[PDB]
Amino acid sequence: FAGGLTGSDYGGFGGKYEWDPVGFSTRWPEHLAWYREAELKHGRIAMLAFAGLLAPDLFRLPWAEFQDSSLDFANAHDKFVAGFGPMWWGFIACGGIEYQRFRKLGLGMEGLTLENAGNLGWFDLPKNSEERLFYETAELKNGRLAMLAVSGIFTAGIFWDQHHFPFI
Amino acid sequence: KIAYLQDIPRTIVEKDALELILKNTPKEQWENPPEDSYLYTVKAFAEMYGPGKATKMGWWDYYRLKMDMPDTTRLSSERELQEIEEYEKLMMSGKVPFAVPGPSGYFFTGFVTQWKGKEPFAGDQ
Amino acid sequence: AETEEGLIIKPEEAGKITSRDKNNNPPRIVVKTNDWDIPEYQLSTGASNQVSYITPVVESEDIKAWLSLNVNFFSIIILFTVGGLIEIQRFFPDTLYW
Amino acid sequence: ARRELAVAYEDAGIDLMDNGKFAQGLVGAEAAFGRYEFDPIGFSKYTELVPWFREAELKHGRIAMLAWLGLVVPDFVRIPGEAYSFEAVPRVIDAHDALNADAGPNFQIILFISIVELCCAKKVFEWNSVETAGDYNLTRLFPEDDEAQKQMRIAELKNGRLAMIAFGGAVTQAVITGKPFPWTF
Amino acid sequence: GGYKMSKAVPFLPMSPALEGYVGAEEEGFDPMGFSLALDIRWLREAELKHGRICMLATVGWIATDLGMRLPGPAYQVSTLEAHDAMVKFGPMAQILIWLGIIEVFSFLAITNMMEGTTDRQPGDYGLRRLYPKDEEGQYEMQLKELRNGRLAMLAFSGIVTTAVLTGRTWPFXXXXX
Amino acid sequence: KETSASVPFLPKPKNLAGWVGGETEFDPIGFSNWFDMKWLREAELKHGRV
Amino acid sequence: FENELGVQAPTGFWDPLGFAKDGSMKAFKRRRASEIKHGRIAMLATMGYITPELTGKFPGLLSPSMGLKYEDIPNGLGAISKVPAVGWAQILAYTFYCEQSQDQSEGSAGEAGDFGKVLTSKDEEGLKRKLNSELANGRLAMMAIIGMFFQDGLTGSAW
Ligand code: CLA
Ligand code: KC1
Ligand code: KC1
Ligand SMILES: CC1=C(/C=C/C(C)=C/C=C/C(C)=C/C=C/C=C(C)/C=C/C=C(C)/C=C/C2=C(C)CCCC2(C)C)C(C)(C)CCC1
Repeated sequence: FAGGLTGSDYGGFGGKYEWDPVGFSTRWPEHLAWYREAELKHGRIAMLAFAGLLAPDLFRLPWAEFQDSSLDFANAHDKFVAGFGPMWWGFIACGGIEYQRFRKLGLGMEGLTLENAGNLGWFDLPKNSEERLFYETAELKNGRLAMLAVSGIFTAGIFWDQHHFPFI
Repeated sequence: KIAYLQDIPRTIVEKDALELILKNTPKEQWENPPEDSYLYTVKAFAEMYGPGKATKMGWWDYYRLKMDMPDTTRLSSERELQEIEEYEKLMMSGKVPFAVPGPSGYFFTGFVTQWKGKEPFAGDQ
Repeated sequence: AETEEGLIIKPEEAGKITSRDKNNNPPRIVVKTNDWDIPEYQLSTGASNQVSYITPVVESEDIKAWLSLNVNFFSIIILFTVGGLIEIQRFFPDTLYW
Repeated sequence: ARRELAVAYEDAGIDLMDNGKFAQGLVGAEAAFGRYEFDPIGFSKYTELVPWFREAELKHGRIAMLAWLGLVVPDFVRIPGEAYSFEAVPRVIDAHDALNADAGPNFQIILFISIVELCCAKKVFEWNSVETAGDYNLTRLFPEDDEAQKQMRIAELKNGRLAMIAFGGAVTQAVITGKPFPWTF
Repeated sequence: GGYKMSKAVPFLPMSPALEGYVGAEEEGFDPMGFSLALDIRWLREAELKHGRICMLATVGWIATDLGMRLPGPAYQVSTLEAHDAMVKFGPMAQILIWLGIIEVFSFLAITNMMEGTTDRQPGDYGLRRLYPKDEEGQYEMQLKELRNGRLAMLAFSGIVTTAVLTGRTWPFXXXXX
Repeated sequence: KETSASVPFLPKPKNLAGWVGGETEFDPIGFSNWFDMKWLREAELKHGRV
Repeated sequence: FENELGVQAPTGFWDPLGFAKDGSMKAFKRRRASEIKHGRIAMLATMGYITPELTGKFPGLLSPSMGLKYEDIPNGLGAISKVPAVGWAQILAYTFYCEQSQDQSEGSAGEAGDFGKVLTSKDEEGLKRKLNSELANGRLAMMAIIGMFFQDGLTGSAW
């Protein structure tokens, strides 16, 4: 199921889950590299997003334009981008990192396969070979959860007008 | 094997849909599909259109053909065919999957009550 | 009659006959269905400007034959009789002349 | 190699066979550095509809190429008259709402576009093949050599694809801004 | 070298029902393929009848708008109200009766032509006046009739629509739009 | 297939041999083909005289 | 193509960039036909630029329902906003009836539009001299009319 990708296996009371109840993997097997790459990159950003909304509430960056109150998660976007602003500082940074991914897998991402997907090569904590399998599932399980978490955060916080960690 | 079921163009009917048809259709009917059976239309067209035959159709003829073939969703899957082949086996074996009438309908209780009595031809047993 | 020039061919020569037409329409496959209302369904082999009329084929003779059916005859006569009674009632109401 | 519709039409119809190429050997895939066969959702695997899809892609690009040029020119010149003056319809996008319905302008455009489409509709369904898809005989500046014909075909598709995307930004940027031709805030 | 391509719509082949008929094989205009779905004889009959009706109706509208009237005070109405006023006056019913008998004869002509009992051309009623003797002359005269009929159909359509939209006599030159 | 002299766009009415209007055979509806035309002639003559 | 007219005398084959140095008779046919048509249009345009200023302003009213007479409208670039757009539509539509019709041609000659305004077929070198003269006049007119229009943009109008 989905090549040798680690989304299933070590996945709860059952050893393997293999949740693909639309067949987006069997129907499009050439994109399992793309799907993993997207699934992982979604998880990492969502995890930074959720851990994002909380930390500005305590510390603020020394940019001295972000050093202002009332910049909650419903107005920080439309406020910083100016007539340019901090949001472009972040976007340029994300361009620098994303350009690195292009070099490793070629321009058309031809080198992207079902084993190198979502593997930028930053190996500091992991050890051994089975832990990498265990950590890869621990990555996704956290990542998939935060993707739904920040989804609930953004919708509930702006609908019910919470804008803070309880988001209720 | 059967002549018209080989090398049939995907445009006439897809591979998975054709396999689903062949599974749903009883085996004895493959050689000569009856009539008004999707396999009958598949035979009546695959013997006209194919690699060694007419490779093109008018747009309206192809449109009508695409509305005579199954749309891959109106065919029973393997588990449904198993459901039928086993439900009929239960019913003919004298056992009834127990059901209880409800609000204009019945709930299946998931029990096999042996239906025919000791005298199988007796109506009150 | 209506297909005087169609290069109509049988299923057995679906991919064998290629001579198109007096027009450039490719040959048409004739399928002999058993339905009496559609005895023969013609299938095309490619794009074609074939003249297929959607109008029915009626004639004066059998339309008159249908109007000569006892229902139509005895409905026209009774309709005219009822209409004549209604017109007489409109023109000579309350039978004052009696 | 641009067979005339007069003869090209003799090989038209819903083809029931597969060329084996990317999209039945149709232009639009060759990119700059090489080939860029794009279809990731596998729409071109339904080979019976490839001539239809190319017709839709050309038709959309042709409308969008005019439509984008549409949102540019009203912002710099308008038809001589009061109904189209820069004071009655300030920005270009408030024209479907102003000049429409009982007004007359847009309604007449709808009818005459309908007349053209209802007349050139038999070419879209019948007479439409993987060879004469989008070809309405209007070949004036078309080059004669085969490879240059491919470039012009590739040039139209890339321009049509760009205008399709460009028009999408054009209306979206204009509506969120209400500003003249450069729809930046 | 391939299909007999229509002269009017160059990207659509000419319908086979347009061969050897008046008009037809000079322009061959039938992009929607009505001749491919209905008998060409009936379509030609309807086209000629419409052309003649419009050629009479356009000139009638011109004459009525320009001020030509019958010597009766009952006719001192505008062309727009002419239909309703004359329907209430009576002559429209009588005109309908007369056109009904003429159309009964026309229906007999159509029935006996479509069944082949006679050898009638679609729009032919027998009237042969100012008709050229030479066959090419007859063909081009029928061409002229068809062209004038179509022009009058479009012209009457425009005249009626413009007259209703702008209360104004036929030339519509002054107007306001 | 001849046509009637009177209405030239209609087929020539058969059973209307020379009685009076044999030069201008006039029977569009076709009563002569539906009825005994001797009775039709008798009715026409009686109507004309009356 | 070193004999298809246009090479009169002051200069011979004038093809510096070699835009017709390949032999494409189809492209040259399109090029010559568009060249001749532009000469004809510029010839009428330049005549249409000089006269209304000098004399000849048409007597009546261009738009009687708006009072606008031919005298009132300006002569030159700037009249495009005074001649009513309906009038411009009629100018385009009529010229259409004379360019795509009455003068629609194919498989005949360079720009032998058939009708024309009398059907007339000439002969002899006199045809060559006249036809070359027409090309020469059209070339002068094409240069002249863009000169008149471009100048009027940066000089206003009139003297
Ligand atoms: C639309 C205009 C037009 C066209 C299509 C042609 C076409 C032709 N000319 Mg020709 N010509 C023109 C205008 C034109 N000419 C003018 C105005 C002059 C006067 C200077 C001449 C003088 C001339 C001579 C003396 C000869 C030709 C010849 C030819 C033929 C072969 C040469 C060739 O390939 O030219 C192809 C045509 C072009 C490449 C035209 C491109 C012009 C570009 C678009 C603009 C040129 C500069 C322009 C003024 C810039 C405007 C400024 C503005 C944009 C800011 C060819 C059919 C030769 C001939 O007869 O061959 C047998 C020949 O001997 N021409
Ligand atoms: C109501 C919404 C809903 C939630 C919110 C939810 C949540 C989780 N489901 Mg779940 N589920 C359904 C709905 C929901 N599930 C339904 C209708 C079915 C019947 C088809 C079903 C079946 C299974 C199976 C077979 C497995 C499974 C899993 C997990 C899992 C992972 C935890 C962990 O591994 O980190 C989490 C968080 C796996 C498992 O581990 O369960 C503990 C696994 O094997 N589920
Ligand atoms: C026989 C057919 C015919 C008629 C019947 C007709 C009638 C009118 N023409 Mg036209 N016309 C041609 C043919 C006909 N015109 C041709 C072949 C040309 C050569 C290109 C031509 C040119 C122009 C121009 C340049 C203008 C113009 C206009 C008007 C006008 C005014 C309306 C009004 O009084 O309000 C009316 C009634 C002027 C205008 O103002 O139009 C709004 C104007 O600008 N016309
Ligand atoms: C349309 C239609 C419809 C409806 C129908 C109906 C509803 C009908 C009814 C009808 C009717 C309901 C009618 C009625 C009629 C009546 C009448 C018609 C009457 C008559 C009477 C008489 C005839 C009488 C006579 C007499 C006298 C008066 C004296 C002497 C004696 C006598 C008694 C004989 C429907 C929707 C369903 C469907 C579609 C179609």
